[PDB]
Amino acid sequence: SWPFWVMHALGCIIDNQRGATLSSSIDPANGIDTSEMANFLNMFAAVVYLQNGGLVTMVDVLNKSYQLCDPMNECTPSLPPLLTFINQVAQNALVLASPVVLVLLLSEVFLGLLSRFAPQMNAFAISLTVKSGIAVLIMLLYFSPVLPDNVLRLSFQATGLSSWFYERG
Amino acid sequence: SLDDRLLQAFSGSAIATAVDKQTITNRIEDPNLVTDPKELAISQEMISDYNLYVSMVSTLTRKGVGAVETLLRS
Amino acid sequence: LDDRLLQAFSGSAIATAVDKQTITNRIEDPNLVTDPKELAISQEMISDYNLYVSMVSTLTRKGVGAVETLLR
Amino acid sequence: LDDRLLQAFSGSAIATAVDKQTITNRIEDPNLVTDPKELAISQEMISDYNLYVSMVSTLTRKGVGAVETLLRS
Amino acid sequence: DIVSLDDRLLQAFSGSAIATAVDKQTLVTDPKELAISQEMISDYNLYVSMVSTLTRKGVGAVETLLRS
Amino acid sequence: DDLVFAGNKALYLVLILSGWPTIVATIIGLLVGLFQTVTQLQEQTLPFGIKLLGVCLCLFLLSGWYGEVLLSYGRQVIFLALA
Amino acid sequence: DDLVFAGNKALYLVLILSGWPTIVATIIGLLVGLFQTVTQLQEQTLPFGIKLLGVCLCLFLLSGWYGEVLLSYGRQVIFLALA
Amino acid sequence: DDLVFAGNKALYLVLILSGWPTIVATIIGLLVGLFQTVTQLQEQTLPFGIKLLGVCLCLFLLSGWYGEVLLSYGRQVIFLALA
Amino acid sequence: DDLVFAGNKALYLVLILSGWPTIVATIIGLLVGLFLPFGIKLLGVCLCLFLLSGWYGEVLLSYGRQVIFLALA
Amino acid sequence: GNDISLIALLAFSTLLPFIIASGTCFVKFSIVFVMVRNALGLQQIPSNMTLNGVALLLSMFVMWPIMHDAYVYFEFNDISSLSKHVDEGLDGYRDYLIKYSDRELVQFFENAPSIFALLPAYALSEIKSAFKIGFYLYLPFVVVDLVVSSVLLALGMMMMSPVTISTPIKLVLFVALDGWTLLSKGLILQYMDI
Amino acid sequence: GNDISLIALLAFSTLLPFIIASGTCFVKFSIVFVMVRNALGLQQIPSNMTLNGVALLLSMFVMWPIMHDAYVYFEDDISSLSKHVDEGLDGYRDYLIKYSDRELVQFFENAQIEKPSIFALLPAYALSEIKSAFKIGFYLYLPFVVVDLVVSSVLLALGMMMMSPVTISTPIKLVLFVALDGWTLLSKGLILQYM
Amino acid sequence: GNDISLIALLAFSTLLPFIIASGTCFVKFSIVFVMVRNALGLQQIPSNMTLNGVALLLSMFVMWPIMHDAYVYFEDEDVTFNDISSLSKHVDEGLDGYRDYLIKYSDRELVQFFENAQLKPSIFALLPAYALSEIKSAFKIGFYLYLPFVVVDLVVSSVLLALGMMMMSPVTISTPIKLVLFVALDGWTLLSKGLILQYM
Amino acid sequence: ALSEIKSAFKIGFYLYLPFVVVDLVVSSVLLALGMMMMSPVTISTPIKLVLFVALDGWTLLSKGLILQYM
Repeated sequence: SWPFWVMHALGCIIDNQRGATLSSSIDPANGIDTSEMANFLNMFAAVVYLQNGGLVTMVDVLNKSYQLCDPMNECTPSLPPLLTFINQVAQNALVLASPVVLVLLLSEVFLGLLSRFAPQMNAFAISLTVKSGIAVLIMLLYFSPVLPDNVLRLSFQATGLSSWFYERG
Repeated sequence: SLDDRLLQAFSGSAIATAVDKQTITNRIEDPNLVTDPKELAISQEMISDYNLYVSMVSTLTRKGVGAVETLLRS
Repeated sequence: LDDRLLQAFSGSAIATAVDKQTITNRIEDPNLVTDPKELAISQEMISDYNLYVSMVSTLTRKGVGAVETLLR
Repeated sequence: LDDRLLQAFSGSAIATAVDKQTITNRIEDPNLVTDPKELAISQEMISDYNLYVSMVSTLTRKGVGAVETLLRS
Repeated sequence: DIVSLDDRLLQAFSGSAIATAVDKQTLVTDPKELAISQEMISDYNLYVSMVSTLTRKGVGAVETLLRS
Repeated sequence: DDLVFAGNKALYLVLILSGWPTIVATIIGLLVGLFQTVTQLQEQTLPFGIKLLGVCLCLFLLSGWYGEVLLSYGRQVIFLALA
Repeated sequence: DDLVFAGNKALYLVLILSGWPTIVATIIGLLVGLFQTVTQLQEQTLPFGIKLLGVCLCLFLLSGWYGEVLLSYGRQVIFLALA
Repeated sequence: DDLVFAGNKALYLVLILSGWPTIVATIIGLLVGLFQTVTQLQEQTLPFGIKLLGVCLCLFLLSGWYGEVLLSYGRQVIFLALA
Repeated sequence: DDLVFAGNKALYLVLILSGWPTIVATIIGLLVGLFLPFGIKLLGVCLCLFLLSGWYGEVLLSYGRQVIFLALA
Repeated sequence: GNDISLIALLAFSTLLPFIIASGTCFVKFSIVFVMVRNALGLQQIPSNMTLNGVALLLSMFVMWPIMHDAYVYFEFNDISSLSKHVDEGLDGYRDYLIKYSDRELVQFFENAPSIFALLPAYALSEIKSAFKIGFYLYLPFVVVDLVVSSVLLALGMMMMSPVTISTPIKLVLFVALDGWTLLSKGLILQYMDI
Repeated sequence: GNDISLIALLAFSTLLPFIIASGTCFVKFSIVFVMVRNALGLQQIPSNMTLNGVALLLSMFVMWPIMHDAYVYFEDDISSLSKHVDEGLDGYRDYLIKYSDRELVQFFENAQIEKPSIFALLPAYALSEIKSAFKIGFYLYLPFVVVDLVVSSVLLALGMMMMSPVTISTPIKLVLFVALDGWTLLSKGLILQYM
Repeated sequence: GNDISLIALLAFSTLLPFIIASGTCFVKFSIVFVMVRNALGLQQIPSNMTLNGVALLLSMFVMWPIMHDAYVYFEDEDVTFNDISSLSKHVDEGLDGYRDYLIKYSDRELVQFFENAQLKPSIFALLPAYALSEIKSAFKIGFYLYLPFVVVDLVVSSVLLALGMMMMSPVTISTPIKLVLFVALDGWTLLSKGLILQYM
Repeated sequence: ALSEIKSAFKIGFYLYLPFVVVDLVVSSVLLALGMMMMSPVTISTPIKLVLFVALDGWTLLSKGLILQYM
């Protein structure tokens, strides 16, 4: 699932930085109940993976697992790599989303200093109306180059079974 | 109509079955009817026909309430 | 009502136990199991017991199932 | 509680082991297979064993049944 | 003592014995061996019927802890 | 391929349809902000009352076109899925 | 057709029924706000308090009219759907 | 009818219960807005301090009267609905 | 009834525990108003939050225990 | 005892949980208790296992007198007489549905009184009444939510959300009224006619 | 056993989860734990399987003495049996009477010295326990509502009117409750009401 | 084999998801993660399915050896029994493998109180006496992880007031800084190691 | 089985794709007015139905699906 989990969390960052998660999350939700970008990008990344024939790779790791590992040899996960797993998923998503966050902060600072020069001009709403445009324009400009990441960079492969698992644990 | 079809069907059928077994019991308690092949031959027909009637009406009533469970529980 | 439930239950249990015993006593008495006319009376008692207890079981359990249903 | 549940388990785990064996030894011994009195008595033991285990199974399922709807809601 | 109460009181299926039986196998033989077959025919039909269920329980228990 | 193309258009449509209502909402916001700094008044209902009219008004005038965009895209994607 | 009329009228009512209370809150804020530009005293609570009184009086006097309007539209759409 | 009274009575209670604290805060704010010109020394946080003790002090004193009113309206509506 | 006592005390608590900061924040505001900069103002604000962490602790845990005691018995 | 009478006796015991869900006042009680929970803003507690339980027990008192009148009665040997005899039994229940249903609905259903026309007309009559009660239950608390919001804006707390402090006020008010004792009494009085 | 004795035993063992959820203290225990979670403002911690797990255990310690004392009595004409059966419930009936509201019992008894009837006690008990849980919860909110208002005064004394406080009071709410050993006090106290 | 030894198999696997929810360390690990997510601002990052997944895997390392040991104990054929009481004590000797684990973390005064209330150590007193301590331990361990994020918010909010930049909302700015500061330092590894090391 | 599932999932995507627009657009417009507390699902639901009814709906799919095997 790793290639999908990365693309999903990528969405949740954008929805917050752009729009709303309730400041106190008393509701707690905001946006849609699985905010709609993070559901859209999750679906999109899956359909492309199947088309590249990835489905044959998913079944391939299963058969190999049974040959490198089998129940009467008490196969077991490697503890050392499992401890690092959560950072890898977070790090991959954090870097890919970066191009869209930075412009949002810079734009809020642009308006922020303006409320020195026109002080009763409302700081908040004039940024809140605007952000939902700047987020979409900048995503469209990078929508094409996101696809190559799903196919090759993030896709798991049967070669990894040598290090994540060990027998007689 | 619809509300009374159940009374007509229930009431009309109850009287028809009640009298049929009654006409069977007393058919097996008459010296002329229990000891004559012409009387035993008919009794073999009579007793079986009653058996089928109750079996069909009982079955179909259960399917009636079964559809009402299905459409309402699911 | 609880005042009536104890009454409905009590009568049921006693009336059934008496019947079970009666049949048993008809089987051990040699004058009854050996007499064809006494057997015909016994055949009826055996059947009547079966059908009564079966009806109580069914109707009781469907009364419990009506309560289960409405709570879930 | 637990010290009481352990007593219930062990007492029944042994009574069934002994009762099941008693039925077997009555069926392999010829003087007990072919005598009507001993046949009459074996008919009782078989049915009583069957009922006893069926009842324990039911009542146990209900115990781990009431826990499902209360914990998981 | 009544009977030899021992560790045979603490298992459901005697898997070490059943394995012993299924290596015996590579027409009928009647009635002696036809009787013994009644055990090996049933004991294997019941063992499978349990294994099909413990996996469904065990998978479902993992899924219950993840749903929340 | 027919997936990346169809995916691009979904993001493209969002920017198009919502563009005008967000733009007009933005301009109206700045105007009230400028008019306030011109004087000593300080009010927060004023920007909302002015923007409410503008946002509802532009959608109302545009409502006829939105259906043209969506009804064509819906047929386009259904053909690719089943062709 | 029956779809456009109902969809168009929906937006119309939102603009009318929400219009009155937002205007009075706006008008009151400006007039009380200007006074705060006149007097040397500045306080956020003054305009906020006064607005509530005017808004509540508005809801009281119009409470009855708001009822008829919502019922008329509620009835009309039920007939349009079932006919 | 019964509904209009209960529906109208609700909005009235909101003004009665919320009125006092908005007044107490305002009346204190006017003193600070004025005193900023008498002492001619200023720090913008001054009003947030003093106004707080007015409101809290009034609530403690009125905590009793606030209860009796809600307990009467609560019972009244229950009787009207179920009757 | 206890509901009235436990309720009145809460309002009394806020008046005191919230009163002290605003009076001293006023006087300190006046004196400094009448009379690296970030580094100094940083120490000045953080300084009073450390000091008051303790005196507030002794109070609140005395009130929290008492309302629990009232509630359960 | 007869087979056909028994079949009709077994079948009614299958359909019980549906008739009690539509044909009996249980619908008012179940709805009212859930609306109480929603007005307080509580989301899991008390459980639907409890509310659907207590509502069921209270409704039992109201219906028991109706079932016993059919219990004490046999509920005679001809189609016309048998129909009259069987029909005369249900009439003890007909007098109930007709007292809590609107004439105009029944009349429409009488043209496609009959029992089948009374069942659906009765259901819609009890449901609309339940919402008529719920509405009144929200009024005493919504004013509390507005009052809390109103005062905080005096303090300048633009965005301290209310719920962290208003929720306990809702509980004291409901408890101080002994709500459950008033609601459970008034609901039965509508039917028991004590 | 006896044929009709099975039917009574089997029906009862089916309805266990409803009787415990309505008539037993499990009602009081289950609510109080959820109110503590919400007073802290936690959304998911601890899981409903955790809290419901505890309420179901602590309740067993309280109820077991009743079931054990009852079993020994059943192991030990129509008019004689009914009177014999009722004495077995008296051990349970007493428990409900202790807590159930005295007037509701009479009010429901009239709808159905007189010894109360269980069917009158059940609804009178269920409704009376709920009220007591809402009452306890109210007391558990007051110590934190003081915390929440106090923090706001600090931010306002520093002018940070759009520094929404909740991030800052959430960890204070935890320090307070663990420094109060709440989970221990509630568990010891809540049981002593039934001893 | 033995029928009562069969019923216990099916009951156990039916209760297993509720036992793991109280009598196992899964309780502590999963809780700490959700609080750390909660304090980082963004919500459902990682997804709930991540957190409850790793907590489930990491916990098996600690419990699975104990379970395996319990079954291997009963398999010894060399034991013999002569009475009902002799069997009860023999069974109890097996559970000591698990009891010893609960006794370590559960507090003495809770167990002693329940062991008295139980009348009119026992596992039924060690389950609730354990569940309450593993909960409590998490609110302590977590509170220390809120301190640095509070500092970050106060600093930037004060910086904003030094620039004289009023009514900007100090959340857009600080949310991303918390993640970068925490993710760039591999916080999730240091956190996970600190948990396993208490029990392994 | 795996092959039909893969293809079925592709068809599902194109049918979802037109409704995403309605959700993202309605959500953006709400923030324009500052109604950050409103929940779009309550508003965007009727818009989805209107679009589906204006298209040929299920008649398009049922024909298209059969034609792949007829």
